[PDB]
Amino acid sequence: ADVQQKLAELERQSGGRLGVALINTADNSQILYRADERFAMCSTSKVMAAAAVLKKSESEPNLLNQRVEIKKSDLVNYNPIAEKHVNGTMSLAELSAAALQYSDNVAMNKLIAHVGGPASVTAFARQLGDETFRLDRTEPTLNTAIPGDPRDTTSPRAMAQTLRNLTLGKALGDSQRAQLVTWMKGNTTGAASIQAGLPASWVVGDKTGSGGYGTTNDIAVIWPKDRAPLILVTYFTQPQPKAESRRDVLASAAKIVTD
Repeated sequence: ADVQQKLAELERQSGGRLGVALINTADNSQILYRADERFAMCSTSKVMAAAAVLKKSESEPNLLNQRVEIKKSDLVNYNPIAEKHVNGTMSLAELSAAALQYSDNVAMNKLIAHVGGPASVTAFARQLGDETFRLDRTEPTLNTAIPGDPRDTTSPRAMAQTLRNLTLGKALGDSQRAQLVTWMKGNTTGAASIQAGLPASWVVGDKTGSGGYGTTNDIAVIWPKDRAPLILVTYFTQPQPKAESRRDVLASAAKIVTD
């Protein structure tokens, strides 16, 4: 399924292409909708960049305190935090939090550069057992989200499995996993997306993304009241280049799959 039918109806009503992966860790069950198709990740890829820096810090303890200069030349399209720090430095921890909690695109680029570019982020994903994830480009061009373009895409299934590994599994050390979960729980950008489709009492750590073709994304680790945690990936993209974002569609998907 009944849930499948409802997701299909939502997708049809919405006029776009919807990809959903829910992992219920209570019974290791999955709800999948277009879960093996590729979707542009947009800013949801920031989780993998931050995770790659956190993994690095397991062998370089002082790494998150390392200072990175922010210059005017670094500014891109959306720099809500970095623009306050031009001509100064931010720590890698501060950059990670900015990327994850405010979707700062300078912060993302600094994380990408630190670990050695998009192919290094991708190689990190491969190390985790994710052979689907691919980060090709830096900010801001990784958000073009052109249909049929595999650059900077992943599938809902792969991203849910990987997100499970990062936040609930052992991909990262204890301290690094906690830090990632803490950052994602402090996200400021997700209240209208998956969270808006869940009960108020549930706890969510998520990363949103949006981009060209009205791409509207959210990936979340969810702690329902008195239940085992869930992983939910909701990817949505639309046919028209200038389509508007549809965060409501992600909230609706979230409600359908958690009902």
